[PDB]
Amino acid sequence: ESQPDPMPDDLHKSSEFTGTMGNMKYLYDDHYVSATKVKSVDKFLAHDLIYNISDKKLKNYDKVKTELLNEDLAKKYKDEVVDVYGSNYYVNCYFGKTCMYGGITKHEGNHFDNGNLQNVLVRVYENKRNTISFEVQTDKKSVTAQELDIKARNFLINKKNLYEFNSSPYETGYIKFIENNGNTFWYDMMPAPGDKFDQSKYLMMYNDNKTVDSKSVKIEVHLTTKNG
Ligand SMILES: [Zn+2]
Repeated sequence: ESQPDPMPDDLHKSSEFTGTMGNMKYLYDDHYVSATKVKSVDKFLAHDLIYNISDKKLKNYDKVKTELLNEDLAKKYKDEVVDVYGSNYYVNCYFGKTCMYGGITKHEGNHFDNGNLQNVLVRVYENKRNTISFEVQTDKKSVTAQELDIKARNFLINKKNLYEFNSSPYETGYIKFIENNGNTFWYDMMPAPGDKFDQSKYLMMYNDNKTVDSKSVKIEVHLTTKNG
């Protein structure tokens, strides 16, 4: 069965977060590792994989380490030709090196024809009303929930100021994936309470490498505002 939906005390509140909200913004605002048709070159811990991947733009890294939930997942992908998409960090990253979690899909067999892109509808609720809906895209048949989440958050940062440097216009926020077998799961879009944001611990949720069928999955973002 599904992860049950958030109960009230399940969700992080931005007002109980007194660190820097730019640290969350930074992770999703035009920020991702993406590499295409790659094979792992190395390992640090038993559950991760290192890839030779350069950032086209700001030439910040040329090796990426992705950590996975378990050793079996690292074994499974070790020698496969894969596509990689995820959110990267430098704070507490050790192995121009950069770190992430999950983000791996096999290359072969995993694309639509004719260079087709698949649109995935994201419906945004604010205080339980459907205010906007937009579409994110992927060329991948089986896509990581991480990658879809990243795309949807990037759009929301720009359109709805989901995150700013100081804090957020929003108190709570979660993203919900509905699979066509009935399976649902969700991620808290807000930082853990306190004065520091731990990026590595935040992104750690993506280490399950959870993938969804792009063509049938639904996405709901549910946000609440500050007062009422
Ligand atoms: Zn591919």
